[PDB]
Amino acid sequence: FVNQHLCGSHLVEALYLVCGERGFFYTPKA
Amino acid sequence: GIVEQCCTSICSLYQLENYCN
Repeated sequence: FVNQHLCGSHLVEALYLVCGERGFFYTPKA
Repeated sequence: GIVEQCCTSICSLYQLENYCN
């Protein structure tokens, strides 16, 4: 679930599930 | 950024929450 290499859509879904109603921001090129 | 911490290296709940609003 969370403790692994998370890339692309896989990383985005993890953020979605963890952050919930708080929402989140995804920035590839930081 | 998040890609370096969670994609190229192993992710963690601690780090993921740094990106929640």
